Amino acid sequence: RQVEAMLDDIRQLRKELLLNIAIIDEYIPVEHVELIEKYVSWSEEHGDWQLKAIAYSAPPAKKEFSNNNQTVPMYYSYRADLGASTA
Amino acid sequence: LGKIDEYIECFYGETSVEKNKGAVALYELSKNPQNLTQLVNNETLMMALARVFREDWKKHFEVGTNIMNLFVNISKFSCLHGILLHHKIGTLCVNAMEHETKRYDFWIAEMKKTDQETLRKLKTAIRKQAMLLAACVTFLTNLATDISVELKMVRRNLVALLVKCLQMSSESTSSLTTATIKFLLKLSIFDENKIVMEQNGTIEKLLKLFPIQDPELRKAVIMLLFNFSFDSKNLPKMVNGGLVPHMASLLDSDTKALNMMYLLSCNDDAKAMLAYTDAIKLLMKDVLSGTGSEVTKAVLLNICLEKRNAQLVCGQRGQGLDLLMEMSINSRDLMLIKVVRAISSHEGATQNMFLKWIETLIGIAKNEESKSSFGLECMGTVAELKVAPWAKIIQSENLVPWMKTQLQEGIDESEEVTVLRDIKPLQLQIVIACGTMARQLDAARLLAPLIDTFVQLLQSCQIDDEFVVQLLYVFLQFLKHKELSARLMTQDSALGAHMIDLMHDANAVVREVCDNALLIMGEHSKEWAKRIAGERFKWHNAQWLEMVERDD
Amino acid sequence: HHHHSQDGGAYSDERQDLDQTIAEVSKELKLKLLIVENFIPRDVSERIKERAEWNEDSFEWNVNKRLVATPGCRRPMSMCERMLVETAREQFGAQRRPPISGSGSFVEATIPEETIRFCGENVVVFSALERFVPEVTDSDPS
Repeated sequence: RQVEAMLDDIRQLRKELLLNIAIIDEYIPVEHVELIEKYVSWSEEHGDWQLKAIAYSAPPAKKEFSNNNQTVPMYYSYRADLGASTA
Repeated sequence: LGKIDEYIECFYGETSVEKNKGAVALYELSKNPQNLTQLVNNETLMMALARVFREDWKKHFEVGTNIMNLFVNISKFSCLHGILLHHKIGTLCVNAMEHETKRYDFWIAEMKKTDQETLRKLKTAIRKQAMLLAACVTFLTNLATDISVELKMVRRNLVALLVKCLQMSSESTSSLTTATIKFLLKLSIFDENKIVMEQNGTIEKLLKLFPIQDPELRKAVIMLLFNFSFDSKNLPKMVNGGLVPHMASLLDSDTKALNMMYLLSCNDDAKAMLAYTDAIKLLMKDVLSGTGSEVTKAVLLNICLEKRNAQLVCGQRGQGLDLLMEMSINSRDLMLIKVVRAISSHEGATQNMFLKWIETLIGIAKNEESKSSFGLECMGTVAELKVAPWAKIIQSENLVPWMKTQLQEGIDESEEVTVLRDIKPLQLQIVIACGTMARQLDAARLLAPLIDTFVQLLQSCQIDDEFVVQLLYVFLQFLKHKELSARLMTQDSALGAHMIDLMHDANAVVREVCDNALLIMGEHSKEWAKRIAGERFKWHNAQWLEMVERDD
Repeated sequence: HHHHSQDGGAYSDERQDLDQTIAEVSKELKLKLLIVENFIPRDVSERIKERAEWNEDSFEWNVNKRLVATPGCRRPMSMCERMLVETAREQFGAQRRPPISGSGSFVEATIPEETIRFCGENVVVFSALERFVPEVTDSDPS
């Protein structure tokens, strides 16, 4: 109980940091990380960094193919073929 | 004709039998058409007939059926319909059905709280009412030959009355069922009648009739369901309703049963249900015996899209399709080669059945509008297989020169004029066969001298996403082989630049296969992984890059 | 009694220097976490974190078919094929229906060439609805 939490915090934080560093090395390249490095500002009173963030629309729909070859009109109508309402 | 006034005076007698004796005599007189004009032109007769149908009918089903069948015999000829409509005869049947529906409901609610003798009395009354309503609806059906009077009757609540009459006789089928179903069949031609029909739940009431032994009711029900099944919604209602199993047995009996079974088999669940029916052997009976039909081969093509159906058609060892392919090749039947291609589309041990027909189908596909269609079907049958040796066939059949000749025909034309060519589908089948073939290393080394042709074709044909997808699938099958992997992964590869451009395409499948190749190209080359990651990051934070360039 | 090891780094055991190391690693973790958040999408981050294996002895992570088609059809059919099929279906929808009062008992149900050549399924196209015919005639006395 001498120094256990003080190194356990370092172990957990270094584990999370290695995970984040591994995923960012997996995704973003080596030049873009250097570009991001010079466009961020640390805050001592806020406790976080700051950058110019925004978003980070959508297609409506796609006319998918159909297999209903039965397109011949078939049903009739009293109100269209005979010109009279059914009420 | 010698005692017509005697029958009229019997109608004037206030006795139950004195009326019905003259009524049945008048009905047997109307049974012949010679004096039918003489009696329909008798004014005092039909007026008294309609009046006695109005008065003595509630308590007397013995006379209201005779005096209605007489009207049916009069309505058997259309030149007398004007003399019938000059009287209020048509309204009589509508009022009779409207009253007897509620009376049958009251009787069915009375049966649950009554003794035994009154129960038999109510049963006999329901039977006599069914005969009377059958005669009335048959008279209305014969009157409805004029669409004008049919619309005039539909103006009054009619389709609801017919659905009620169908629900009445839905249990104990009688002439009322056949007559009301024929009338609903005639009314289903129009849209408003179909809407009022299916709004009252007619499809389920029809599905709850099977099995039915009467051939006339069977044909009428299947034809009415045939009129119903041309809506997008009524087909699932019948498939989930169990219409398929008891209809599959009717394929050998009725004629409209096949017509309905095709429309059912257009749905996938109907194919899955027919997978466990005897009809799969019935179609193979009619196709192989030579007394086939276009609807039979069409439903057989729709059926073989299920794996169980293809396994059933294939037999146990190959003898099932060895006859079908022989009849397809010798008689040049395009429908049978379509069925064979649908059978070959399935993956599994069934493709070994096709191992004996590889060279023959390739030879048919090389030198063969119907001829080109048969060659396309054979090429698609050969392309679906992946268990074939391929390494042997690709050289024993000289596939490489022929594929290079076909793929190069139509090159350098701009897709605008040449993407609608007749040769285009065959090129797609050739690309699909090259992709299914290049997964083996020997076939890939044999197809190697075609990579430049694939690259030219990829830079050319771009308007259709599917051709690009199959070409990239062929390239992905090539990249996985270590012997030819580095051959395509040069630092300035045209395939790599094209995939980098296609990484941001509208189609999802094309970018899926594109990523499936890009993560292989970057696995064996660290620099390619850096270029791919740089392309991926410039398409998601490009707004930040633009805003920081505007800030500078 | 217990043995000993090295874990993953040689830090001091002071009450303040370890606090400074905690502050520094947390300050860097804030930046790395926000860079993971805003730039990398949820899909890629979830995939990499599910395909990552943390090491116990060492202090490191280790981050290690079927024919496809267009979004509509079952089998892969080309673009000219589907375009000809679509124009043929427009032609089928432009057909005139049979008259209400005419002899059209034969449903026939022909297979169009436009479907037998391109479509792999649903080739039969019906022409007209079934229509019941009443038994009536215009024949006077026989």
